[PDB]
Amino acid sequence: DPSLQIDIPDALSERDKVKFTVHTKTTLSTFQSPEFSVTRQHEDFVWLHDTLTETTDYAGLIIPPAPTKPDFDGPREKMQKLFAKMKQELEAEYLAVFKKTVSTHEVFLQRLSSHPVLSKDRNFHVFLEYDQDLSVRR
Amino acid sequence: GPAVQFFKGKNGSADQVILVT
Repeated sequence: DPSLQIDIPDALSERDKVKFTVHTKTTLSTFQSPEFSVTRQHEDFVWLHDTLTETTDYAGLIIPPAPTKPDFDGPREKMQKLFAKMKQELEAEYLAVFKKTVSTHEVFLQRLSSHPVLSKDRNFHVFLEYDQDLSVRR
Repeated sequence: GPAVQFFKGKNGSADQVILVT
Protein backbone atom coordinates (compact mmCIF):
# COMPACT_ATOMS: atom_id res chain seq x y z
CA ASP A 1 0.00 0.00 0.00
CA PRO A 2 2.83 2.60 0.31
CA SER A 3 2.48 3.91 -3.26
CA LEU A 4 -0.94 5.48 -2.60
CA GLN A 5 -1.56 7.21 0.77
CA ILE A 6 -4.75 9.13 1.47
CA ASP A 7 -5.75 11.17 4.48
CA ILE A 8 -8.33 13.75 5.50
CA PRO A 9 -6.50 16.51 7.43
CA ASP A 10 -9.48 18.85 7.88
CA ALA A 11 -13.22 19.22 7.43
CA LEU A 12 -15.91 21.89 7.54
CA SER A 13 -19.52 21.65 8.76
CA GLU A 14 -21.75 24.39 7.35
CA ARG A 15 -25.54 24.50 7.32
CA ASP A 16 -26.38 20.87 6.49
CA LYS A 17 -23.30 19.91 4.49
CA VAL A 18 -19.88 18.65 5.46
CA LYS A 19 -16.86 19.26 3.24
CA PHE A 20 -13.75 17.09 3.70
CA THR A 21 -10.19 17.87 2.46
CA VAL A 22 -8.94 14.72 0.74
CA HIS A 23 -5.16 14.65 0.56
CA THR A 24 -3.21 12.19 -1.59
CA LYS A 25 0.46 11.29 -1.77
CA THR A 26 1.45 8.85 -4.42
CA THR A 27 4.43 7.56 -6.30
CA LEU A 28 2.21 6.30 -9.18
CA SER A 29 2.47 7.85 -12.67
CA THR A 30 -1.25 6.99 -13.14
CA PHE A 31 -1.92 10.30 -11.29
CA GLN A 32 -0.86 13.65 -12.71
CA SER A 33 0.92 14.87 -9.53
CA PRO A 34 2.74 13.20 -6.62
CA GLU A 35 0.80 15.17 -3.97
CA PHE A 36 -2.56 16.92 -4.23
CA SER A 37 -5.74 17.80 -2.41
CA VAL A 38 -9.38 18.21 -3.30
CA THR A 39 -12.58 19.11 -1.48
CA ARG A 40 -15.32 16.45 -1.30
CA GLN A 41 -18.74 16.45 0.31
CA HIS A 42 -20.28 13.37 1.89
CA GLU A 43 -22.48 12.81 -1.19
CA ASP A 44 -19.35 12.42 -3.34
CA PHE A 45 -18.17 9.50 -1.20
CA VAL A 46 -21.65 7.91 -1.56
CA TRP A 47 -21.40 8.36 -5.33
CA LEU A 48 -17.98 6.71 -5.43
CA HIS A 49 -19.22 3.76 -3.39
CA ASP A 50 -22.33 3.33 -5.55
CA THR A 51 -20.34 3.63 -8.77
CA LEU A 52 -18.03 0.82 -7.63
CA THR A 53 -20.93 -1.37 -6.51
CA GLU A 54 -22.56 -0.92 -9.93
CA THR A 55 -19.41 -1.74 -11.94
CA THR A 56 -20.20 -5.21 -13.23
CA ASP A 57 -16.56 -6.06 -13.68
CA TYR A 58 -16.19 -5.80 -9.81
CA ALA A 59 -18.98 -8.24 -8.88
CA GLY A 60 -17.60 -10.55 -6.16
CA LEU A 61 -14.96 -8.06 -4.96
CA ILE A 62 -14.98 -6.94 -1.36
CA ILE A 63 -16.05 -3.28 -1.65
CA PRO A 64 -15.51 -1.41 1.64
CA PRO A 65 -18.77 0.00 3.04
CA ALA A 66 -19.69 3.61 2.43
CA PRO A 67 -19.21 6.06 5.28
CA THR A 68 -22.39 6.99 7.03
CA LYS A 69 -23.80 10.50 6.73
CA PRO A 70 -22.33 12.73 9.44
CA ASP A 71 -24.86 14.03 11.93
CA PHE A 72 -24.33 17.53 13.33
CA ASP A 73 -28.02 18.31 14.07
CA GLY A 74 -27.71 18.03 17.85
CA PRO A 75 -24.51 20.07 18.12
CA ARG A 76 -25.95 22.63 15.65
CA GLU A 77 -29.11 22.96 17.70
CA LYS A 78 -27.07 23.61 20.85
CA MET A 79 -24.98 26.19 18.95
CA GLN A 80 -28.04 28.16 17.80
CA LYS A 81 -30.00 27.99 21.08
CA LEU A 82 -26.92 29.06 23.04
CA PHE A 83 -22.01 29.62 29.75
CA ALA A 84 -18.30 28.81 29.31
CA LYS A 85 -19.14 25.36 30.72
CA MET A 86 -22.00 25.00 28.21
CA LYS A 87 -19.85 26.34 25.33
CA GLN A 88 -17.04 23.89 26.25
CA GLU A 89 -19.39 20.87 26.06
CA LEU A 90 -20.63 22.21 22.68
CA GLU A 91 -17.11 22.24 21.24
CA ALA A 92 -16.42 18.77 22.74
CA GLU A 93 -19.61 17.50 21.10
CA TYR A 94 -18.65 18.97 17.73
CA LEU A 95 -15.15 17.54 18.15
CA ALA A 96 -16.44 14.03 18.93
CA VAL A 97 -18.69 14.01 15.85
CA PHE A 98 -15.79 15.28 13.68
CA LYS A 99 -13.23 12.68 14.88
CA LYS A 100 -15.68 9.85 14.15
CA THR A 101 -16.95 10.99 10.71
CA VAL A 102 -13.47 12.02 9.53
CA SER A 103 -12.29 8.54 10.59
CA THR A 104 -15.09 6.68 8.74
CA HIS A 105 -14.57 8.71 5.57
CA GLU A 106 -10.84 8.33 5.69
CA VAL A 107 -10.94 4.57 6.39
CA PHE A 108 -13.20 4.05 3.34
CA LEU A 109 -10.64 5.76 1.09
CA GLN A 110 -7.70 3.98 2.72
CA ARG A 111 -9.34 0.61 2.16
CA LEU A 112 -9.88 1.47 -1.52
CA SER A 113 -6.26 2.55 -1.84
CA SER A 114 -5.11 -0.88 -0.53
CA HIS A 115 -7.30 -2.94 -2.88
CA PRO A 116 -5.26 -4.24 -5.85
CA VAL A 117 -8.23 -3.83 -8.22
CA LEU A 118 -10.34 -1.01 -6.77
CA SER A 119 -7.30 1.29 -6.22
CA LYS A 120 -6.95 1.41 -10.04
CA ASP A 121 -10.54 2.38 -10.73
CA ARG A 122 -10.97 5.49 -12.92
CA ASN A 123 -13.84 6.89 -10.81
CA PHE A 124 -11.71 6.49 -7.71
CA HIS A 125 -8.93 8.40 -9.48
CA VAL A 126 -11.39 11.15 -10.46
CA PHE A 127 -12.61 11.33 -6.89
CA LEU A 128 -9.02 11.91 -5.66
CA GLU A 129 -7.75 14.17 -8.40
CA TYR A 130 -10.47 16.15 -10.16
CA ASP A 131 -9.98 19.72 -8.98
CA GLN A 132 -13.63 20.86 -9.21
CA ASP A 133 -16.97 20.16 -7.48
CA LEU A 134 -18.13 16.66 -8.46
CA SER A 135 -21.76 17.43 -7.57
CA VAL A 136 -22.25 19.50 -10.76
CA ARG A 137 -20.31 16.83 -12.78
CA ARG A 138 -22.98 14.20 -11.95
CA GLY B 1 -24.65 31.51 8.85
CA PRO B 2 -22.65 29.32 11.29
CA ALA B 3 -19.79 27.05 10.32
CA VAL B 4 -17.42 24.90 12.29
CA GLN B 5 -13.96 23.94 11.05
CA PHE B 6 -12.06 20.83 12.18
CA PHE B 7 -8.27 20.33 11.98
CA LYS B 8 -6.77 16.95 12.60
CA GLY B 9 -3.68 17.14 14.83
CA LYS B 10 -2.48 13.78 13.45
CA ASN B 11 0.77 12.38 15.02
CA GLY B 12 2.19 15.16 17.20
CA SER B 13 -0.61 17.74 17.51
CA ALA B 14 -4.12 17.16 18.94
CA ASP B 15 -7.35 17.88 17.08
CA GLN B 16 -8.98 21.32 17.07
CA VAL B 17 -12.36 22.80 16.24
CA ILE B 18 -13.00 26.47 15.42
CA LEU B 19 -16.24 28.34 15.18
CA VAL B 20 -16.29 30.39 12.01
CA THR B 21 -18.76 33.10 10.88
